[PDB]
Amino acid sequence: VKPNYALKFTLAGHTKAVSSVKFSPNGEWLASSSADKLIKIWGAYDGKFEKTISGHKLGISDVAWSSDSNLLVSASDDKTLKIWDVSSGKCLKTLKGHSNYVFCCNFNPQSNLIVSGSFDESVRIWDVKTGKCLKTLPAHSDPVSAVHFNRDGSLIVSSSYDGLCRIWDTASGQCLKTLIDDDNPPVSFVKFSPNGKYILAATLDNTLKLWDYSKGKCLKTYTGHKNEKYCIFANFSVTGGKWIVSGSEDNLVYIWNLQTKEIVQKLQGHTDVVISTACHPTENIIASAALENDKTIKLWKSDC
Amino acid sequence: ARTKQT
Repeated sequence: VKPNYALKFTLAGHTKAVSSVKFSPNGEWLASSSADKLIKIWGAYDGKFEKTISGHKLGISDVAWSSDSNLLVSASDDKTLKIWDVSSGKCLKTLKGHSNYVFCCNFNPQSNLIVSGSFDESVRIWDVKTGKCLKTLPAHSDPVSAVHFNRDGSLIVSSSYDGLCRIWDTASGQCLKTLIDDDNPPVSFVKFSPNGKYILAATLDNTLKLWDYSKGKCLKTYTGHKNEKYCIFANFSVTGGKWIVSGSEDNLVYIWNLQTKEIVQKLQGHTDVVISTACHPTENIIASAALENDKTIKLWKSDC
Repeated sequence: ARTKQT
């Protein structure tokens, strides 16, 4: 019916605003990135600080895991991405080519490829083994806010402050579809649904939308939260009830019934904008993270 | 970075 997410752990350690949290595919770890130029790794179930991963010259906006949970990629204002070995903490590769801040990144399912999005308005596809850039997509006419592969990696979805969502064929780099929502507020976040059929997109008019990709139709709208300023991550929660999860500029974590669009729970505790949320792959566990006047991560757990 | 409005 409704979840009952309760605070389990508050994770302190970052010296500046947190930018992104992501659970490892094996569910064992939480990774966090931050304006403090650091990646930190935490136990997903006990909240225990594990290690700090350092090397970027400026703040980090996004981090992402490889399928086997062995690698991380981060996106930095220093114009690079870095591929990291999680167990050692060593930088395996530095991905150079973007001409402005790198803002978002993701591995494909196979994890032989990384996709990046930058303020340079481009989307780049990188070879994980070599670190060389395979393709540069002239994707948008403003900063790229998010990039995400579908469930088999055959497609890429991107979003930009230009007001557009675009779907790209990974193999060729050609554009398959542009989603033009009549009236084009900046699109601050986008990702595929777990089944690859839909796309969840956030726009900077306090609105989340679920689109049918094949048909190009908006099926669901989620409102009631605050989002006009920051690129806040949104999630599909699939482990218990089927929810949509997002942070909010009113310091709250919002949870909606995916189907009914009704707010089912609001998570109170953070003392600044909740910029990032992640949903655990197997357990009813949420991780949330907040900006400059908070700087902490919170782990929450529900019965459904 | 993402942590600052732009």
